Amino acid sequence: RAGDRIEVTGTFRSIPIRANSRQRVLSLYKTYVDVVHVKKVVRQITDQDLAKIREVAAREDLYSLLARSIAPSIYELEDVKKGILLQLFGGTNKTFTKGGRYRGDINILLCGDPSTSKSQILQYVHKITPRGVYTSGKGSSAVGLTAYITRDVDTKQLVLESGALVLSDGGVCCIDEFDKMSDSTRSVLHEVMEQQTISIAKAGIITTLNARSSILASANPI
Amino acid sequence: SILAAANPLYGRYNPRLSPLDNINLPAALLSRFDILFLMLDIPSRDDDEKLAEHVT
DNA sequence: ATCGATCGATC
DNA sequence: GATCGATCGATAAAGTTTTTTTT
Repeated sequence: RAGDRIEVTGTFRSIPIRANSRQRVLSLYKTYVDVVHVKKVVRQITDQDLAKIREVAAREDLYSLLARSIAPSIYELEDVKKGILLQLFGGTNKTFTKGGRYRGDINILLCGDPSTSKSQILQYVHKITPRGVYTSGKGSSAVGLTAYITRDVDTKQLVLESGALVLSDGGVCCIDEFDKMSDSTRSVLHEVMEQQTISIAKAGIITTLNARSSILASANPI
Repeated sequence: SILAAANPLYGRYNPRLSPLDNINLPAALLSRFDILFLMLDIPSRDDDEKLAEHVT
């Protein structure tokens, strides 16, 4: 895929080019490489790990054992460590056939004293989940999240890329700056709080696509 | 590393007035920075004529 | 201005 | 009837500061 650190084991070649598009005339060449091998730099579930965790599951202090494991450097603060692993242990989709469609996902938040590893804990949660998100300082916006029209440099046509809240289909939405966020946005997260979806009203097309999501909020004082 | 020189607002920064009247972001100052300096001006009889000799 | 295609003439 | 030569016709170009509503 595009956008990774890479190493190639390539041979070398060179091709001619036609100057005029409709003649056989040709003279400053263009080179290109031909790769033979490239290198960057459901899990296969075994049974020794299930046997290993059942020793840990035999230990009654697994709550306390997971209390001490989440902090390699953080001060103790037992109360915040409760819900974080609990939100990471994010329930399941206890869905009925008719009626309901409730999901067991909940939403914790925190605010208070500035820079108490408010970000590094969120960075630490980004470590423990492989497929997740990461919010930015106006990297996404109201119209910059989803619902795109953008005139791309390859074909100058339409492309509908999903927002980060839909992109966490199998993760935890880590999001910040919830006192400096603009009030043009901070209006569609109520829908993903409630109908678990994003309604798109764009010139392209309509779509009630869902978003299997799970959120936490890291606010700031004023 | 970053070295920043935020220019103040209109006129002299009034020292009797409160700070963060010309600085923009308080969140950078509270923990995301470490130390500050300042370049206040006071009319002085002895130093400024040397400062006049410093430039003349 | 150059290249390609079509038509005409010659073998 | 086929091949070669000559003549005629067709083929190549490029953009990104002012002005409107709107948030």
